[PDB]
Amino acid sequence: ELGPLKYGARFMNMQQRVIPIGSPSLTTGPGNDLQNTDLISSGNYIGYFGNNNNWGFNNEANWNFTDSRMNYAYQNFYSQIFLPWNEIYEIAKDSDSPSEQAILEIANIVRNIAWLRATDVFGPIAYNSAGDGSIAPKFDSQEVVYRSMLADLSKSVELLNTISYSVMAQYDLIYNGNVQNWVKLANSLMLRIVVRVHFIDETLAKEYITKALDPKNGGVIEDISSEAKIKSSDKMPLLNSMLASVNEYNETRMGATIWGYLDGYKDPRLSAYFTEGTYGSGSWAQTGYFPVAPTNSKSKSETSYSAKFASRPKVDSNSPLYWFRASETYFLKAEAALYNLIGGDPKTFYEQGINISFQEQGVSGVATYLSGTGKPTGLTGSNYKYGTYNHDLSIGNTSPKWDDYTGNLSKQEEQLQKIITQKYLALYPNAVEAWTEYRRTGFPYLMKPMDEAAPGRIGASIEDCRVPERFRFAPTAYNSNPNMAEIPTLLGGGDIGATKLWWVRSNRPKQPNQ
Ligand SMILES: CC(=O)N[C@@H]1[C@@H](O)[C@H](O[C@@H]2O[C@H](CO)[C@H](O)[C@H](O)[C@H]2O)[C@@H](CO)O[C@H]1O
Repeated sequence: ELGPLKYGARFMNMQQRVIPIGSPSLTTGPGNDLQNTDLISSGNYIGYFGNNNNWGFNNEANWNFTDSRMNYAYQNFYSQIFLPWNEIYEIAKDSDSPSEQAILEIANIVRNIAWLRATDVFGPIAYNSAGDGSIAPKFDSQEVVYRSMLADLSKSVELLNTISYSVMAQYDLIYNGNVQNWVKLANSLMLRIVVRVHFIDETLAKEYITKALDPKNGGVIEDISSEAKIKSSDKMPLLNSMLASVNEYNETRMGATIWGYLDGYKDPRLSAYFTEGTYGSGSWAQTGYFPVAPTNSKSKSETSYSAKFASRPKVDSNSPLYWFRASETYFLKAEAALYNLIGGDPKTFYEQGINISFQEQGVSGVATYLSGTGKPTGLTGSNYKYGTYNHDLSIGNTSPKWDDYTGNLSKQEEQLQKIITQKYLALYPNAVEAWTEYRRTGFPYLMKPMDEAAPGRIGASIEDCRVPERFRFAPTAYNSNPNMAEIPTLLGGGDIGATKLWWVRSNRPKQPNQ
């Protein structure tokens, strides 16, 4: 009835758009999309990954937000998911049927997890004008977007909580129709958004963080069984979109930044996240954990001494892509507790966050890890084999032990550092959320880019800049929408990658170079 003839397909398409993924019959299509949003862009900047190519310095990988690549990013983050969502809206906007009303609120929840990434990447977006038929939509400021999204999520939760029967289980690749689980995802996204805005607007943060956690409202994601992930299933086969860039193009490798933490912390998640690469061959062949540096400057190489044989993220056609896991919830509460948004020892949520992350990665030895005081490992000159590059990731960097401080920051500031750092490790491979959190808090410290002309390409200086502040809108886009002329005003700066977004906290910490 309703699923096969109206929403079913549009809904599955929406789910696949949040983080680029698709059917196997779509070959490398989605991988090219995941590459633009996560692998060679965001994942590259924060150092989750390393590119075995520089593309002639012609795309987002080396911070060259060209007109074509930015139009593509806009599609991947915003417009692609809008089309099917909008159709779902035009078909159910006017229905007394509480069932179709349940379908539209879930579609909205999905569309928001997506547009959250969009706003955190571009800043102002067309949130409120969404679906008003207008030829040229109106953009809202990142602040309005945030406020509206909060109110809308809150509105989805109210209606969805009154629904007690499985909704479109046949097309729900996320929770299989379980409406209670969608309520949790929504509140969990609320908790995310609220923590995001606390430094800027402490009161807005508190208004929603309460609704998000009030038990009467469904609660948040607290068990691995409630996590939101999408993967291949009988309901809809999928080909993990990371494979194209990892195995076919041989361009995505383990990043120098995350390797640095995993290594120096003696993190058992190292083995779970990446494979062991090779260097050379035969006798003098070394087999270890070799990462590729961020914003690589060297061209693609396929020799036995190249990055083609550096460590790769472990992944196969069945691997899933995560939207929101229990571990994040705990780290969010830790930051929340740390700023009096909720009660409880920031430390208890912190450690528990790590414990859950290990359970999700199937590893163990938490107590030993939490006792560690080792510092992240750096990439000095004669250790980086894929060109010349070095960066000391340990300088002024904290360790896993909650009570172990450096003295370089106030205790409150280091505890946040610890939280965001461990959250960074638990978030993997959610490249866009980690990158957003870096730009917001300044943590965890990252390995500087290798391509020194990178900062310059977006209007910034290498001295401080370790990553772009946002993507810019393709200039030609202004020609079709006379409203975009307002973008810079809504941004508070020019439409370039150097401009900071609304939620960047003041005095964002910076690693000491020494
Ligand atoms: C976008 C980017 O810079 N990366 C390219 C990949 O796109 C490319 O794969 C090709 O992509 C085109 C469409 O842009 C088409 O789908 C081709 O069939 C596909 O092979 C890849 C191939 O080696 O290299 C990347 O660096």
